[PDB]
This record gives sequence, structure tokens and C-alpha cells, in this order.
Amino acid sequence: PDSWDKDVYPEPPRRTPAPAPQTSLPNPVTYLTKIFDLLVDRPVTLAREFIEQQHAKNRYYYYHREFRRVPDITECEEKDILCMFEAEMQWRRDYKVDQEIVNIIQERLKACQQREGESYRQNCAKELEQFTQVSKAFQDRYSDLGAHYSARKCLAKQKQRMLAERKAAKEAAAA
Amino acid sequence: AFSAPAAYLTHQQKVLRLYKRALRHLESWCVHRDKYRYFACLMRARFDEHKNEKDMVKATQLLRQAEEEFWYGQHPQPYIFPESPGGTSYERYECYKVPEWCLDDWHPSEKAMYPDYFAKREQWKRLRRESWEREVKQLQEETPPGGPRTEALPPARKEGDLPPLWWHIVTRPRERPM
Amino acid sequence: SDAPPLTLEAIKDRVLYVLKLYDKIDPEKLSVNSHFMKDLGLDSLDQVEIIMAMEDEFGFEIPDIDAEKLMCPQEIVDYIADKKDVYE
Amino acid sequence: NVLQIVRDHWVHILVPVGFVFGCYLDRRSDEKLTAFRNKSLLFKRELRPNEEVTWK
Amino acid sequence: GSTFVAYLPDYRMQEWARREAERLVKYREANGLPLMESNCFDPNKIQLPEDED
Amino acid sequence: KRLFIIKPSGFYDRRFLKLMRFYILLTGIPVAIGITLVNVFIGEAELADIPEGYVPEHWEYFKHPISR
Amino acid sequence: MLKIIIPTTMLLPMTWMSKHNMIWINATVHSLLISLISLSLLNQLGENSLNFSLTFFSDSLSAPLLVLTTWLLPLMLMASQSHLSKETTTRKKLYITMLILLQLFLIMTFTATELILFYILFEATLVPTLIIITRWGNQTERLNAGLYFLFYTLAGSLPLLVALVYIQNTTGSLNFLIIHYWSHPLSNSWSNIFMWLACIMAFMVKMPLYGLHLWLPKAHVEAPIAGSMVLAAVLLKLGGYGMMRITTILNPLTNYMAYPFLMLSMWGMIMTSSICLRQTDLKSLIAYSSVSHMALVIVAIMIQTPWSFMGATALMIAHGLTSSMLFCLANTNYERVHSRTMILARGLQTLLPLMATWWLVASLTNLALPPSINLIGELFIITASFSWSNITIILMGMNMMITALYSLYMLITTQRGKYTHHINNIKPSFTRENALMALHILPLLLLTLNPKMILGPLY
Ligand SMILES: CCCCCCCCCCCCCCCCC[C@@H](O)O[C@H](CO[C@H](O)CCCCCCCCCCCCCCC)COP(=O)(O)OCC[N+](C)(C)C
Ligand SMILES: CCCCCCCCCCCCCCCCC[C@@H](O)O[C@H](CO[C@H](O)CCCCCCCCCCCCCCC)COP(=O)(O)OCC[N+](C)(C)C
Ligand SMILES: CCCCCCCCCCCC(=O)SCCNC(=O)CCNC(=O)[C@H](O)C(C)(C)COP(=O)(O)O
Repeated sequence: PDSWDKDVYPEPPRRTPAPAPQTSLPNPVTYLTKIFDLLVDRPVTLAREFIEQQHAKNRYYYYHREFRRVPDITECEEKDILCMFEAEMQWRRDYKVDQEIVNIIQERLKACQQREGESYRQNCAKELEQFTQVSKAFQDRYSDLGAHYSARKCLAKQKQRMLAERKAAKEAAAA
Repeated sequence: AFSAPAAYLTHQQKVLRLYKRALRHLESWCVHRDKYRYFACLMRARFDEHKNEKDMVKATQLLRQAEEEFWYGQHPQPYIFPESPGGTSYERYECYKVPEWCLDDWHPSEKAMYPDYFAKREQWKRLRRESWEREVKQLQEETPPGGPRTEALPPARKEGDLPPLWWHIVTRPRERPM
Repeated sequence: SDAPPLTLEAIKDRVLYVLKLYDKIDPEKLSVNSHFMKDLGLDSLDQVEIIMAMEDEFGFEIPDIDAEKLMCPQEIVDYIADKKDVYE
Repeated sequence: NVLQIVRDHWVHILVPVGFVFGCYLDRRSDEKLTAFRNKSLLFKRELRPNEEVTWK
Repeated sequence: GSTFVAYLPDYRMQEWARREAERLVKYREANGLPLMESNCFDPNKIQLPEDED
Repeated sequence: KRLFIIKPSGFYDRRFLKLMRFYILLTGIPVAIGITLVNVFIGEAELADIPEGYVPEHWEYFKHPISR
Repeated sequence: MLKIIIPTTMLLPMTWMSKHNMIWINATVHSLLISLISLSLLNQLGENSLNFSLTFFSDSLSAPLLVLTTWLLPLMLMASQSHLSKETTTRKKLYITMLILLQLFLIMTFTATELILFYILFEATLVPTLIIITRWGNQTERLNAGLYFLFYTLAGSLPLLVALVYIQNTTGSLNFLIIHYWSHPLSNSWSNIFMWLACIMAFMVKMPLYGLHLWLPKAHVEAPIAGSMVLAAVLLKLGGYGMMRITTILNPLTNYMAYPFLMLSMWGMIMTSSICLRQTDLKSLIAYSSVSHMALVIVAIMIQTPWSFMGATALMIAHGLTSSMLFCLANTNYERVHSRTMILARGLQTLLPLMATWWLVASLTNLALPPSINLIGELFIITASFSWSNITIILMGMNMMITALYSLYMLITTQRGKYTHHINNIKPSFTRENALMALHILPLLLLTLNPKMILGPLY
């Protein structure tokens, strides 16, 4: 349905085979689905139609809240408490959004594994690669901060990683 | 379980107990009835061979060898009656046994049902109450001055007496209460 | 349902039945109040065998301290009745 | 007759009255921390043609 | 109280975070950028010490 | 034949269970009926974009009517 | 947040102005109303706390504790009116006053923005508890217990005070927000080591830590039922809350200063779980159970990870509810038979079936059956410890077995078997006791339904 974007949560084109009977005996599954349809699916559809008719007469809306971008922790003086507070809150919001991104990728991976059946080791390599990249980036960003994490500790971790990478590059250029 | 124990078991009592245990374990070994009867007769002859020993020391020494032989040749998994202290139903119904004094705490609505039963209960309680002073005095009279020496209790001897300490023996819950 | 409500008459009948199949007692000479050592001339081993036969017949064990005291068929019937909560 | 009822059950308004007094004191405390009202970089906003303050 | 707690408004911003993540995933997948970056801060605003020797 | 079965007093446990059920239902059946009525006749808000120049109230950022 | 503080200070004169036979009703009704009011603090944010004023604030870690305290007060009131029936009116009002003052001090402690104010309130909580224990306890050991309860606390807390003022002369502020934002690493020097010890030992002795726990069995055994309830369910969580708060300024010293305390916590958790296996006193068994659970919480706080903090918060809430229920269940039997020996009254399932059901549910929750919040906290802590070091799964696993054993042991000792013959004064369970059990147990599963309310700020 149009409830969720089909780009963020993609799916294959869903090819299914046609019924090709070969036996003269009746298919009990066919009569069972017909009975289930006529006995369950239609009253439920009528109830849902009534509920949606009632909902259509009372239409009100809710909105996604928008947040501006404030200066980061790098643009804050050492003891400026107000800027530190705003940057810290922005960092926490970004951390939550990154967690949800990882959640989306993991849901994609799980759905692929269930969907592809017995070919999942070959037919879901792309989802595994996306999860590998996202997990590596997330681990480099937020791992080992521990309880009492903050934007300052994340910045210190990034600076340490940057120093290590710069030293490695400068010594490799010497080779 | 009903009889008061003694300070010790006599030699004859020990011999009889060993005889019964040997017969039961031999039956556990010999499943079929005819084979069991054959070997039980053999065991009976073996027992009554040394029945007439006037030397008590040699008798107790023979009993010692008998116990050693029984312990070596006992059945590892002897047959136990289901309600015996080793059986599969030993204490199966103990969870259904409720003491009678609990009925004293029933709500009057519960006691509204079964009126005649509670009338009989009142009669029994009155009889116990009347009986208690006499039961205590009889136990006081019949006790040796150096305290009781066994766990046996005297019967009732007077015209309308009751045997002392009878309430909890008479009002046992049941063997199959619920 | 389950087993019928065993009665005193049934217990006495079963005990006398078991005793009358014993080769060492005379069925005519045996009565409900006949003593094992006095009237019937049995020894302690025969009494143990009789107790074991009663145990087999009724399917429950009698402790040795209690079994030592039962000397007449009436006593055996009474012990069984008090053990199994039989009053009629 | 309400005299006895009141003199017996007037202790039942102390806690609700304390609740209302606490709410009022919380509002009084809130009114003394408005130095940054509509001044944060994240929530700074233009006033509506009628409203005077973004929050109380 | 259980009814009140069950219907507490989402002040933890879970649904908002999910929608923000959906937007960002859609954008970065459409334009081919990586889904996440190992750096949470732009290196242009970070000034490393001049000398490492 | 029928005998008397000795049991502890079952009046008080039954009374407590009945009272607890009565009070829980007394306050919870109206709550369930009201929740069902609200769900049926006042559905959830539909997600939409903020129109230009509009500043929504805070409770407008939630979707369920009871939460709002 | 004065909307919660003021109604308790109003509970005070309402109790002191009540008619002689209406104190319990008024106190219970208005305490339940105050709990309903305090229920609104569960609506927390995802980024920062609820900064009500310069003095008080509410966080996702303190709101469940406040709700638990305000919910526990009425339960204490119901559990206390049985054994205080023969008391005079003035002494009953004094007892209720002690309970109300304890609740007020705990409420102000859990929301103080300032560490010295937190110290003052967290130390003020001693006086009502000490008075309750030494005045309304039953046996002559109570006096000694009070002393053991007092100095054990004070010897741990007086150094902390010094450390606190020292910090305020160095950083200039003890406000928690400024302390968090202006945090700086602790160097590796002897002075910093002793400052760490001074900041930690008070909360470690209030947990209590293994080896420092000797006061707890005395205090929880000689106290009245309400005293035991408040000591086990809330007053032990002061140490956990204080450690979670104060650890923000102790990094990275903790990285190696936690080794002796981690070792003590794990081995003493095993030791106290084993001690529970041979206990002739039923109250002491519950006390040592509390010691084991709090050792687990100490490990979780000491390893300093988000999953550990979540599990620790859930475990504190679940342990508070469960231990209070267990103490009340034991007190019912004590009031019936006037003895605390576990093997005295046996086979109580035959005589009290609904009480046996309450016992079964309490024991099942004590051994962390899924999906109870006890299990959620324990499993989160165990996963965090496994990440810390794979070998911990041995010791933790050991504890998981032992707990179950002793838990079921208690049940099998008290409810199953055959009833004692000479005990004939076991009356049917009152509606008050059944209601107490239900009000203890229903919130546990209701929180199981929505577990994110007790998972703390790291959620
Ligand atoms: C006596 C015999 C009993 C047996 C028979 C019983 C008959 C059936 C009754 C049992 C019910 C079965 C449970 C099945 C689950 C249905 C309920 C569930 O769906 O509700 C949850 C809701 O549960 C509540 O959130 C949990 C209740 C809160 C608990 C607070 C306890 C009250 C406070 C008292 C003091 C607390 C002390 C402890 C300190 C913390 C849903 O959570 P959520 O995913 O969100 O909902 C999403 C949709 N919303 C948000 C729009 C609502
Ligand atoms: C009953 C239970 C109560 C609770 C128990 C609480 C546990 C408290 C234990 C304190 C933990 C550690 C304390 C000090 C940290 C290191 C300990 C020491 O052994 O390590 C070496 C210390 O070296 C030597 O051990 C010197 C210390 C020897 C003197 C200490 C006395 C120890 C005796 C133990 C008595 C038991 C104490 C508890 C009494 C109740 C490290 O070498 P060094 O690099 O140089 O010191 C680091 C500090 N620097 C960086 C400033 C230099
Ligand atoms: C299954 C494997 C285990 C096999 C164990 C069995 C093997 C051991 C069999 C041999 C042991 C003996 O005979 S040991 C023989 C012990 N010697 C004596 O007893 C001599 C004195 N006689 C008496 O005491 C009484 O006459 C008494 C005999 C009790 C009769 O009692 P009553 O007349 O008043 O009923």
C-alpha cells in the first residue's frame, strides 16, 4: 500500500506461477480459499468500509516537526554553556536518526533473507553489503563512547582517529 | 504405626523381620508364582533348620551371617506396595487432608448448608470438652512418679469415661479425604 | 467407577477364604476367634506367612510391629477395617 | 446539619488545596526563567499578529 | 493510570526519528551518496595540531 | 453414598476475587467502550505538510486523538 | 514539581487533624491520589531532562523511582494498620508522620539538582527510618540494628561530604547539569584515587556492597513491616541512583578502580545466593536475596555501558516491587504464627490457596521468568557483562541456577508438604492482605507490557 515509500522499503516484482492442473480430482485448497473468502474476507471488508466511511467525515491532520540546524560542538567556545547545550541536543537528535537508519537497513536485510527462500546466500548479497557499510560507519561514529556519552567525547574520538589516519598517510608517503 | 514401640527388639523379633524381608526380596527375584513357592519353601526349610539352638551366642552369630548374606543378595529394586513408604502412591493424598478445626472458620453462609452435620459437630465438641478434665486426671493417677517410661496410653475404666488423648486419633481426616 | 466400598463382612469373608486355603489349618476347626498359637498350633513363622498372605490378598503392607500383634482372624479384620476407614 | 459534616470531613480539602497551590507555585517559578524565551537558535520565531509571548 | 500511560504523547520523538531516517535514506540512495559517514563532524571545522613529530 | 468433604473457608477468597473483578470492570468497561467509540468515529490524524505561514500547535504534532 | 511536594506536607496536618478512627482511610486515599498525580512524570523527552526550576528536576531515571515511592506509601499504610491496632492515637499519628516525612525526603532526594542538597536529603532519610526501627521494632535486637544501620551509613557518607565540598572549591559548582557539561577527565594520582573512593564508598555501602552488607540483615529483620518495605524497595536504590549520578565525574579512573568492587560484587553475589540456601529465618532469606540482586546492579553500574544502565534501572524497579511483595507475604505468616522460622508453618497451600497463588507468582518473578522486567534487567546486565568479558557468563550463569533453587526452596518449604498439626490458629486470608498482594503484583506485569518506562535515560 501507499502507507510506506517503496523506495526506502523496496521489493522485487513478485512473479508467481499460473495454476496448471494435471489431476482430475478437485483441489481441496481451492474450495477452502473460496469458503474462507466468502465467509471471512467479505464481512471484514464491509466492516472496514463502514469504518472508513466514518473516518472520512472527520478529517484532521498532524504534521512532521521540523528542526533547524544550529552550530555544532566544534563551533562552541570552551565554557559557553548555551552553545554547548544547543549543540549537544542537536548531536543527540542526529544520533537517534542514525540509529533509525541502521534499523531500516536491518529490516531490509531480514526481509530479503525471508523472501529469497533457499537462494538467500546469493540473492541477498547487496543487502548484506549495505548493512556492512552502514554498520562500519555507525561503529566508527558511536562505539565505545559508553554511558555518559556526549558530543565532546565523540569529537575527541573523531580527532584521535583523524590523527591516526594522518600519521599513517604521512608515513606511507615516506615509503 | 499404631502400636507403641519398645526399648529394643528381641532376638525372635529380629529373626522374624529378617525372614519376612528375605521372603519379600526372594519373591522380587522370582517373578512367577510357582518358582516363588518352590524357593520360599526352600527358604523356610533353611530357616527352621537352626530353630532349636540353645546357645544364644551361636544363634546371634548365625543371625549375623544371615544379615550379611541378605545384604549381599538383596534385590536392588524390590517390589514395594504402592502406598508403602517407598511406593508410587505413598503420600499422594496428603494434599487433600484438611484438619477439622478449619471448619470452625467457615462463614455463616457456608455453614447455612449442611446444618445437621454442624449440629453433630457441636455435639462432638461438647463431648470432648466434658471429657477433657477426666482424661487429664486419669493420666495423672496412672502415671508412675518418675514420669512415663513408654508411649502406651491407658484405656477408659470408669462408667462413662473416654480413653485419654482420643480426639486427634478419632478425628483423623481420612485415607481418601477428597 | 473405582473399587466398591469394602465392608466388614467382605473383609471377614476374604480373610476366612485366604485362611481356609492354608494347608496347615483345618477348615472345619477354624473360626473367626481362633488363636494362631493356642487353638491352631502354629508357630511365629506360620504367623508371618499368614500376614504376608493377607498383605498379598488386600494389596497393602502391614508393619512388623503391628503385624506381630494380630493373633486371630477377627484382629486381622479389625486392623484392616481401621486402616481403610471402613465403618459398615 | 452540615456543621458536623464539615467539622468531621474538612480534612479532605487540605491535599487538593495543596495540589492547586503547588501548581500555582510551579507557574510562579516558571515566570522567573524567561530570560531566553523565543531566543534560542532552534526555536526563535516571528510573533503572530496578535500573540504577545510564545509560551507562559 | 495504565490508560493514561498507554496513550502518552510521543515526546521521545521515535516516530519523528523514523520519518527523518526515511527521508535521509531516500535522499542518499537516490543521489548515490553513502548511507552513513564515519565522521559525524565536518573536518573543515576541526583544526589538528600543526606538528606531529 | 455421599460424605462431607472438609475444606478450608472458600468464602473469603471468592469474595475478594469477585470484588477485584467488579471494581476493575466497573472502571474499565467504560474506558474500553470510550476507546472503541473514539477509534470508530474519530479516526487518527492524517499526515500532511505544514502550509506556508502556519505555525501548528504542539498537540497537532501527534496522530492519536487521545494522545493529542 | 511542587505540585507533588506540597500535597505530602499537607498529608502531615490532615493526619494530625483527623478523627481518631479515620486516620488510615484519609491517609490511604490521599496517598493514592498523590501517586496518581506523580504518574504524570513518566512523560519524558529523548534528549534532556525536565528542568522545573533552579532546585528540582526530573529525569528518565528518577521518574520511575518517584512513582515507586509514591505508590509504596499507601501499601505501607495498609500493611501497617494490622499490627498497630492496639496503639494509642498519638503514637499512630507519629508513625504515619514518620512515613510521610520519609516519603517527602525521598521525593526531594530523587529530584535535587544539587549534590550537596542531594547529600542533605539522602542523609536526612536516616532519622525517620532509625526512629521507626528502634521504636516500633518487636525484639530487643532492634536497638543494635539501629546502631548498625546508622554508623555503617555515616562512616561512608561523612567522607563524601568532604569530597563534595572539595569539588565545589575546584569547579565552582555542584549542580548536576553544569557538572555534566563541564566534565573533565580524572588523572591517575593518589589524591584522585582517594577522591574517587570518597565519592563512591557511601553509595557502595548503601547498596550494600558485599563485605559492607552486615547492617542490612539486621535492619531488614528487626524492622516493622513498613520499615522493611521501605528499606528494601526504595532506600537501597539511593545507592544506585547516586552512583549513576556521580560516575559522570570519575572517568577514566573507574576503568581500573572498579576491579576490586567488581570482584567483590560477583563473588559475593554467588556467596549470598548460596547463603540463601541455608537460612532458618524467612526474612533473612529475602534480605540476602536483596543483597544478591543489588550486587548484580553494582556490576551493571560499574561496567559503564548503555545496556548495563538500562538493565540496572529495570532491575532496581523490579527488585523493589518483588522484595516488597515477598516481605509482605512473609509478614502475613508471621502475624498468624508469631514466629519467623521457615519450617514452623508448613503446607500452607492446603489452608490458604489464594495466598499460595500469590507466593507462586512472587517466587516466579523473583527467579526472573520471561518476559518479566526482572528478566529484562538481568538479561541486559548479563549481555553487557558478556561484552565486558566472556568469562563472566560462568559466574552469572551460576547465580541464575542458585537463585531459582533457593526461590523454589522457600515455596516448597512454606506451601507444600503437610501442614503442622499443632498450629490451629491459621484464619482465612483477609481482603486487606489479598488486595495488598494484588496491588503489588499487577503493576509488575503492567510494566512488563510497556517496558520502556523503566529502562532509564539510556533508552
Ligand atoms: C482474575 C483472572 C484474570 C485472567 C483473565 C483476564 C481477562 C483478559 C485481561 C488480560 C489482558 C491481556 C493483555 C494483552 C495485551 C493488550 C494490552 C496492550 O495492547 O496495551 C499496551 C499498553 O500497555 C500500557 O502501556 C502499560 C500500562 C502502564 C503500567 C503503569 C501501572 C499503573 C501505575 C501504578 C504505580 C506503578 C508502580 C511501579 C513504578 C514504575 C500496548 O502498548 P503500546 O505498544 O504502547 O500501544 C500502542 C498503541 N497506543 C500507543 C496508541 C496505545
Ligand atoms: C570489606 C570490604 C570493604 C570494601 C573494599 C574496598 C576496596 C578498596 C581497594 C582500593 C583499590 C585500589 C587502591 C589503589 C589503586 C592501585 C593499588 C596498588 O596496588 O597498585 C599499584 C600501587 O603500587 C604499590 O602497590 C603501592 C601501594 C602499596 C600501599 C597500599 C596499601 C595496601 C594494603 C592492603 C590493605 C587492605 C585495604 C582495605 C582495608 C579495609 C600500582 O602501582 P603505582 O603506579 O605505583 O600506583 C598508581 C598510582 N600512581 C599512578 C599515582 C603512581
Ligand atoms: C534373597 C537373598 C537373601 C537370603 C537371606 C536368607 C538366608 C538366611 C537363612 C538362614 C538364617 C537362619 O536360619 S538363622 C537361625 C537363628 N537361630 C534361632 O533363632 C534359634 C532360636 N530359636 C528362635 O529364636 C525361635 O524359635 C525362632 C527361630 C525365631 C522361631 O520363632 P517362633 O517359632 O516363636 O515363631
